Amino acid sequence: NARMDWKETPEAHVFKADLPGVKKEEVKVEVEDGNVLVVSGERTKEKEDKNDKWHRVERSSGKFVRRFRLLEDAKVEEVKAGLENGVLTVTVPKAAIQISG
Amino acid sequence: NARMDWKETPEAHVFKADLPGVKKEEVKVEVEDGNVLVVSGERTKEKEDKNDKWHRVERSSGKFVRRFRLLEDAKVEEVKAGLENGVLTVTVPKAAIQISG
Amino acid sequence: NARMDWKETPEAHVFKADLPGVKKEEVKVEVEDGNVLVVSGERTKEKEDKNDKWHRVERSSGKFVRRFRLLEDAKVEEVKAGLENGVLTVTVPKAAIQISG
Amino acid sequence: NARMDWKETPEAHVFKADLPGVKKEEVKVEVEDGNVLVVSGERTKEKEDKNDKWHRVERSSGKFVRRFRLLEDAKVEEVKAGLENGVLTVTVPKAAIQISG
Amino acid sequence: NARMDWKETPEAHVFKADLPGVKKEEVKVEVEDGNVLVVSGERTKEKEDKNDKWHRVERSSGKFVRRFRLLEDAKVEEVKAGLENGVLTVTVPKAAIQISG
Amino acid sequence: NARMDWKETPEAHVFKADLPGVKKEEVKVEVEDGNVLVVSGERTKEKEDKNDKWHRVERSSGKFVRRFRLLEDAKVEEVKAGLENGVLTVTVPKAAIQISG
Amino acid sequence: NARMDWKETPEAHVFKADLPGVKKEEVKVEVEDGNVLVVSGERTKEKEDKNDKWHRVERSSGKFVRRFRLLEDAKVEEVKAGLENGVLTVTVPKAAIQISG
Amino acid sequence: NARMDWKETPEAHVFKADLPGVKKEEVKVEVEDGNVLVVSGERTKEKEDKNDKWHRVERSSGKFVRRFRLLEDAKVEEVKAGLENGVLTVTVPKAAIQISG
Amino acid sequence: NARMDWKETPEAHVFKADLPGVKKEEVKVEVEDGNVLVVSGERTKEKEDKNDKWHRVERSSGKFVRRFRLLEDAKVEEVKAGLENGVLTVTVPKAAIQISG
Amino acid sequence: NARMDWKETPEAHVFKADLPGVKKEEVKVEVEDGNVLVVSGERTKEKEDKNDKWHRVERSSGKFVRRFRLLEDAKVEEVKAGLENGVLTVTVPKAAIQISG
Amino acid sequence: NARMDWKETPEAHVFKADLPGVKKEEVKVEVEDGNVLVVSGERTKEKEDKNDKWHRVERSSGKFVRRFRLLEDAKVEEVKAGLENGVLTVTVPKAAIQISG
Amino acid sequence: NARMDWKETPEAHVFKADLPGVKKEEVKVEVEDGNVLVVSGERTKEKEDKNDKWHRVERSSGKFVRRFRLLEDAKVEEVKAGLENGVLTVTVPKAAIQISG
Repeated sequence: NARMDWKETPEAHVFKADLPGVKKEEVKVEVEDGNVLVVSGERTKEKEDKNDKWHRVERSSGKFVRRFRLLEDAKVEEVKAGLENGVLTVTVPKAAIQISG
Repeated sequence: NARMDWKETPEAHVFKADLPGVKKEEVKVEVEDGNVLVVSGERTKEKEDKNDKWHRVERSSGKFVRRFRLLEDAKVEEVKAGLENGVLTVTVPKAAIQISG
Repeated sequence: NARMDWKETPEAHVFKADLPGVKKEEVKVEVEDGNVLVVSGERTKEKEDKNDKWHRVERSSGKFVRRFRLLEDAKVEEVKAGLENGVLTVTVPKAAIQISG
Repeated sequence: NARMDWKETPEAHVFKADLPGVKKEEVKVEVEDGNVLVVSGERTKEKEDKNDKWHRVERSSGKFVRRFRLLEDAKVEEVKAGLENGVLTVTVPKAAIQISG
Repeated sequence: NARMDWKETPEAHVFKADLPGVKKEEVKVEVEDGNVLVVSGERTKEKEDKNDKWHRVERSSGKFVRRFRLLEDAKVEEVKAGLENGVLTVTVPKAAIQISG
Repeated sequence: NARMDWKETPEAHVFKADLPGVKKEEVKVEVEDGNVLVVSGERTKEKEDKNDKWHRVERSSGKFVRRFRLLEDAKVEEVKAGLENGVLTVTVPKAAIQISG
Repeated sequence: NARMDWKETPEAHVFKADLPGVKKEEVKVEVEDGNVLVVSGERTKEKEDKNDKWHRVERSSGKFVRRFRLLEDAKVEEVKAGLENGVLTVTVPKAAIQISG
Repeated sequence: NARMDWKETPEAHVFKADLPGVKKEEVKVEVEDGNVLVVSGERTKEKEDKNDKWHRVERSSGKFVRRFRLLEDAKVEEVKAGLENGVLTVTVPKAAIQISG
Repeated sequence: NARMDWKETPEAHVFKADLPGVKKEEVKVEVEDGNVLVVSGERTKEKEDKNDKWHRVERSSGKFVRRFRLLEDAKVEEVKAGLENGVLTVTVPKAAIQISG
Repeated sequence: NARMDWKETPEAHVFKADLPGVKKEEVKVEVEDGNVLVVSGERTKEKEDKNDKWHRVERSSGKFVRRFRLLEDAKVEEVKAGLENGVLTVTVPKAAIQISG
Repeated sequence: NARMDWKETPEAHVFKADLPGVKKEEVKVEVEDGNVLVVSGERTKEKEDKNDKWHRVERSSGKFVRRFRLLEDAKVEEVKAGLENGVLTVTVPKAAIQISG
Repeated sequence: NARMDWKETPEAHVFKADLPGVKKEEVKVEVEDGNVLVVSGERTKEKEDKNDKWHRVERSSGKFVRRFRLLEDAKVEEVKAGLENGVLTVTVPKAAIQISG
């Protein structure tokens, strides 16, 4: 329910999470024990027409929690998190031989 | 792989598609052969530079194609397509036995 | 799991269902969404008392549900349903070449 | 073709067999070597309209023989066997510690 | 024993069947219930030298029957069928949304 | 995959190959390294135009290669090769104990 | 959760059960229908520091019941059961040819 | 196979091991290479005499070895080891974000 | 190494064992605990030409022991055992319902 | 399945076959096509009477066929075949580098 | 294509790589980010007789890259690498609890 | 497992074998039974001392044996064997149809 990427540019650690149709009130980005990024949530039920006929349902998301061990304790007040076009983004600012023989 | 739901309302058949990270300029919504809904586009890979370092990669990228066969009598000229929060929505407007023994 | 046969006569489509041990008060035969035959009911489990002792149990019990899509032009008001000897029967009334080259 | 249950109430041994659509002339309940209940048979071909179109056929029963070893020699004249609603029923009348160490 | 292709050019439906070493007296192309093409047959035994030694035998064809549901009732007198170079050929003559959001 | 049989007559070793839809201009019959029969060619794919529509495709196309090792003493200069009705034929001309106890 | 051994010395039947970290108030040794030894129980939750961090947990025991059919009705008042070093012990006191042809 | 848990308290890392039927004289607790906890010993097989008869054998016997890597800064001289009720315990003393974007 | 059959004629229990190339000094038929027939042995090494070339070896027999529980204690002095044509033979002399309901 | 060994002596190629329970009148030893040793026969099934009762059946019965290709120069007229103790024997009479670097 | 061993003697880290038939101009030993040994290469095509007949080819090596994380930053000028008898060798010079209870 | 190639030149059959880390004193090249090339030897394991520590082991050691059947007419007395760079080389000196239809 949350395929994620983790990239380390020289300037910061950038995490991406595919969370299509999720609202910020349903996602949570926290930091634990100084160096553990935590991403969790649960896409709400679509308050769509009760009585509709469901021909096919592939999109089936649920609760989930993910954790990553940062290489260095993060300055929590500098961590940025944005949700856009179904993608959550968490940015964490960082501080030849010769053969013969 | 674009996940899609197919629901039916009294007024129309509604299709949903998870397309996180896709801008409306990368998605195409059409009707082929007169009655085949075709949802396609590309989830562009952010190749970037070699200065970067990847610690985890789970998100997919590339081309996606989805086809549904609409009714021979569907408001093909009235199909709407909306894209918000990584979710695409296509609206296709529509034209007790008593046991013996 | 209720086993069902689907045969077609010049006059109607006939459905058969093995429902051993089911009284007609436990079976329901309907037509949903205008053209979907729905056969459902329950094969009640004879729980009994603890004085009893079971040496073998192979027979199933519980709920069963079966759906067939009838023709958009079927005598929906003329569907009959009979139950005898553990078999349910539903009657849905209906509205050479030469080689060479 | 003959899922069966065997229950032992204090009063007798009760066997059940799902034989939907079977006629008594097609089933046989015998007793062998004093303590062996034997159930066998074969559902006859439905002498239904020769020429019918078979859309779907799940109900496919054939010949079969089953045997159970009774705990005590049975009084064959007291054994009752009835067929109803596709279910064959054969009734056979019968005659803390302390831890420490 | 009869790998087949089905192509629909604007002018007609063209079926191909690999029937190597088969003679027209062994193949049959019929039409059933107005819209069902039927191809069947059985390659005859090669009346070759009785007593020959069979080192290796891969070519092992047998009886077979195939059916296709035509999109429209075919005019049986217009259906052409030819056998040549092991290939049977049956020809059947026929008669952008702008994304909001 | 070209299916081939290998039979032996008092006069010669006979090879058969199913090559439906192959013209004699697309098949090659040779003898390599002095004693290796090589049957090869191509089953050309009828690509055609985009106006067409494919409903079924089971027939293969492309290159095929088959090799058999003949006898060090075989009429290599007398090998014949015939092609008819999708079947290729290659003719390679050829140069009781009583139990005791 | 209760690997057990059953040894029959001439003097008695000896059963062993690995029940590490289990307290007698959590294990039960009973005798049913005269000749059926029954061993059951459930290791209690370690009332250890609520809040501890669990790095690795392999020891994961739960509820269980085991039964053995004694060769002879046991004198229940003579059955001894002791728990020591994680091992439950239940003691039940008991009362050539020539070839040629 | 000795099952072990690894928990961490504010004061120390605690290890547990199921060792039913093992006397403290058969268990060894050490620290190798300066920081590797090594728990090993043997669960002696009670071979006995041939007068005996085995009806069931599920309990294992033989040698067991377990290794955990402690911290380069752990009270290696303050490690305690207790054994009671078939369970070994080793005590190794120790030295939200906003979404928007 | 000893495929065996066990037949019970009214007169006796007859066991057969395929022991090709085995000599009586290599087979053993015993009786244990009054009612347990025991067949064991081991085909000796063929004292054939040391230095021979072994192209193919399928016949590969070894040690084996088999036991059967007789229905009645056998009179050991009456048990006959003969070896002939690779077959060991051990002979042990012995002493409808109505449906309706 | 008749198990056979194939050994070679300076004087001849020797074949062995396990044929327990087979009389020399049921075995046939021949040489087909001039150089193919053919060992065949039948291990007759002792059907017997219905008075009998089978408790175990592991021995096979029926036809067996074995073929070995002898040398184009083998004493085909001098092949012997012996049968004893369930084993068939067929005797087919026969017509250091120094590492540089 | 490069099975490797890594041994740590007190004096240094010794890596071995089976690179049969490889020339030093085809192998590369580098050091990255201070503590990462890297071994890569590709055995060249044997400039042997173009036209030769290949009966059997098992030796099939290709491109490859391997990396190991050294325990300590290596002094690159002290790293020795020799190729001999198909084996690459890379040498990297380095700088009881009493049970209570 | 010694990987070997078998190529044929107009002058001889050439065999190659990957034998990294094997000195010519550990390899043996012979011709058994008059026409069987036998390449064998041992890849000695460098057991060493306990002061050492192994972090990775992928290279194999032990005995290896390879056999190829040469021609009944091969220069058995002219076979050469060279060993260089972990590769062993053994040199064994050697003594269009028009399609009708």
